[PDB]
Amino acid sequence: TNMGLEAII
Amino acid sequence: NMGLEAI
Amino acid sequence: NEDMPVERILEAELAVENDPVTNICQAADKQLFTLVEWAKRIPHFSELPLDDQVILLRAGWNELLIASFSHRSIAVKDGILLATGLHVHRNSAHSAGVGAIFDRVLTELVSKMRDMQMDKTELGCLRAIVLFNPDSKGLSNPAEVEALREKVYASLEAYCKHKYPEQPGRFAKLLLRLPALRSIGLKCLEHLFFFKLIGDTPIDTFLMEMLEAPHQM
Amino acid sequence: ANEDMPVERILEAELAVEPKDPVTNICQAADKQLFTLVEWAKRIPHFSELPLDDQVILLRAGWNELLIASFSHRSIAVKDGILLATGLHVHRNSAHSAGVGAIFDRVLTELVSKMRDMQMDKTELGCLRAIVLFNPDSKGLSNPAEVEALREKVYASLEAYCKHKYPEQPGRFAKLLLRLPALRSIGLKCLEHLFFFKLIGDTPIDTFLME
Amino acid sequence: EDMPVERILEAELAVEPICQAADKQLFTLVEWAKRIPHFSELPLDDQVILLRAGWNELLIASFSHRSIAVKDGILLATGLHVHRNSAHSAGVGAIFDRVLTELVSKMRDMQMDKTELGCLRAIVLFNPDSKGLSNPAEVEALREKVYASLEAYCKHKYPEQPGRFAKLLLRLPALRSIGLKCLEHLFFFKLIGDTPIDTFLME
Amino acid sequence: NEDMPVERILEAELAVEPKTEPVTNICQAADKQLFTLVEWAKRIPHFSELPLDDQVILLRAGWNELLIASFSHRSIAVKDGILLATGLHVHRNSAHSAGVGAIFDRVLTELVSKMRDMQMDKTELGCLRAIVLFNPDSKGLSNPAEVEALREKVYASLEAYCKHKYPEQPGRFAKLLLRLPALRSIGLKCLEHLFFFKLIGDTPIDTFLMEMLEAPHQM
Ligand SMILES: O=C(O)c1cc(O)c2c(c1)C(=O)c1cccc(O)c1C2=O
Ligand SMILES: O=C(O)c1cc(O)c2c(c1)C(=O)c1cccc(O)c1C2=O
Repeated sequence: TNMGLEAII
Repeated sequence: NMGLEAI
Repeated sequence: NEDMPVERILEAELAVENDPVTNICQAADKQLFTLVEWAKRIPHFSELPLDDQVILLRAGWNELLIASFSHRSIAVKDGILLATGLHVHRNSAHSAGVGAIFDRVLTELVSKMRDMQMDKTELGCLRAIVLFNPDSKGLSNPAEVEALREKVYASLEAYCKHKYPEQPGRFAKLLLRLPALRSIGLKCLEHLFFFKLIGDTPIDTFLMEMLEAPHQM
Repeated sequence: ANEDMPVERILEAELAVEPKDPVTNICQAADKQLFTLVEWAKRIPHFSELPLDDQVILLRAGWNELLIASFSHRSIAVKDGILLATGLHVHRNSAHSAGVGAIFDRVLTELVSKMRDMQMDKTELGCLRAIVLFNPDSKGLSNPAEVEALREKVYASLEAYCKHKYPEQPGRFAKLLLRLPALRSIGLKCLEHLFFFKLIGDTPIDTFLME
Repeated sequence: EDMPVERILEAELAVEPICQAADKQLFTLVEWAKRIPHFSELPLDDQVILLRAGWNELLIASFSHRSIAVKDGILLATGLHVHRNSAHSAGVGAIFDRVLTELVSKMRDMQMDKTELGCLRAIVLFNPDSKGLSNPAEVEALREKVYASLEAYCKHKYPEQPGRFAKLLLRLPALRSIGLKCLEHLFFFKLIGDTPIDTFLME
Repeated sequence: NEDMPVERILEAELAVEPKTEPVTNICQAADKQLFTLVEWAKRIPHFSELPLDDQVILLRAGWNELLIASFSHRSIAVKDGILLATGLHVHRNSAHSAGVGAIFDRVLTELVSKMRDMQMDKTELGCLRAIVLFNPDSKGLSNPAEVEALREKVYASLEAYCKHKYPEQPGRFAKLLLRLPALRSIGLKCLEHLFFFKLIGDTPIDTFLMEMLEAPHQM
């Protein structure tokens, strides 16, 4: 679902 | 309901 | 109005001529009274079985109050008028957490109620319709309650034909307000439940009633 | 009369959209559900005349009730079960394992059963759906009036139809409008179920705070 | 010792045993609480807030410890083992899973103790964030006393596990949330609930 | 063993020290604060080492709580209010009318004041936040046991830091840890407030029905 997160990490 | 049944 | 006469119902409705939420919490025991007298004087109600009769009452308690205050407020501009002789305001209401519910009522229920010149016979019949609700939980003879219902609106259709001939869609218009009443009735329960949960140690009401003082027995 | 809003037309819309772990299934069906609603809605007379903006509100506004209205009618063939657009049949036991037992039980007694009780039909069902669609209490309507008028048109036709087809049931027109409260109620009930499950959201919730 | 673990232990031992439970839970909770060393020295009024306030958390901690013996199940005070199928079908699958993963299992892993458990229960009980307390501060000192004792026990009993004290204390956040989830569940079932709700108002 | 040196952790808190410049208002701080939320996580020692599959769960799992501690800690510096990462300090009257009035008090009474009362500091704040982040009970981790071991490593240093700086009081460590239950509970309630509002007011299911594109009455 939310991989916007995986982005910055 | 007992309270209710006072009519 | 062959069986459920409209005339009786008006008699029936007529008989009963700081923060708002406590406004009704403290207040509604009083209208336990109003509600019961009102149900007493509807035509075939008293004749239903007791098991059945009470079910309607708890069942319709939610909406019947709402409908009632909805109607009384047409008399006023931009406000809600309580049975307690309390008049509530939006900016006020908006502050005890029911800002949303209060608006729906005015826009969804009152204004529309007002815009059609709803009258007490109408108010009464709608209320009668809700009361005799067939979908209620566990009636011994439900198909019975459904039957009472038909008679009410049927009279209702007729009265409408009388007082207001030019408008042939009024009866339908009236019936279409019931959904709004029903949705608003539930939303209220939602505010009521939330405030319980959010606010405090809430188990208590669920725990039935508090007596731990004999905690120290 | 029937000119302003014609059922034959309203009938055509319904016929047009007829399909050719339930919680799980319904959700998958979302892209498809979109087509049916909008497609069906467009066939309703005068719907397309409304501002594109209003049309969106109505569709999104009545999205839940319309679908529900739709799945209940279908279920009538079915005995003690619900039939999804998927063609999936749901049953009590299955439903109860999934936690929606409360809602499922209501749809049948409150909705499906009664519909069969009156032998509801597609023209009438379609009419009820339109009335739900043209809901003027929807927030943001650019002009609510257009909608009140359009809604008024549907009942006239609906009322009138009932009389031609059913002279012996002076009852029918009102009876139908009477399922609207049950229908509305079930929807909020569904919403309640949808939210609680997200919230007692096992794993991660607030996952939903997508910008 | 201002608050002694031995006394706290005696209290647990003293109370070892769809719920028209609770006349019983009430008896167990108050009887246990009274033996906590400084509880009855409290304004009677505070004592009511505390028991009622922590009523949910205190029971939960209780069934969890009892349940470790059971395998993949929870044992209620009624002496009734509950299992997933039973539970998941009956609408609380979500809670049951957390209770085991978040609570029972951890307690199992560490061979949590009656003293340690009782001690954890006392901390929960002497909750100073409780609304309405006559004076909150007095309660904090009582809470502060319990952890000190608890700290001491772990070292003496478990020198190798320097980490033991926090580990025990770290179970509280889990226990707390489970409580709120139970509440969220109790509330939903009523709301959803059959026939009419809000019947519930006791006038 | 001062692994997971409190020094690094303090360093991390300041890194996000905010440059000197309703619900919706807070509606903007978290997401902008993914920025802060993400930078902050990177610096926790040993944090990035986690299989990124796992690292992601912690971030999503921590987050409300990780955010709350922050406005909580910042407000100690102020009287009778909460001040956001958007700057923007809030007051009771507004908060109450906005309806998070209930949530709002719990924060002050149960979170800030207690933080202030113990005269909590950034090192302590960071370790508390760090403790939340390495949350084992979190859902979907490949190496849970892995996270638990690192967490223990965090508080342990934490216990020790407390000893040097504040010798007079030996119960401070337990005291810090006891704030977590309060922190966790406040997190749940926020969620509770958030869902009701979505549920309470119109066209809910807009979000659950995922993104709106009914524009295609066009196609
Ligand atoms: O088949 C059923 O009885 C049934 C059970 C449910 O829980 C839902 C539905 C149907 C919906 O149609 C639905 C639609 C939109 C949002 C929702 O949350 C739901 C439901 O939750
Ligand atoms: O075992 C379960 O799954 C379970 C589920 C629940 O909802 C509750 C409990 C257990 C309680 O033990 C309890 C105790 C005191 C007050 C309460 O409200 C509850 C609950 O609500």
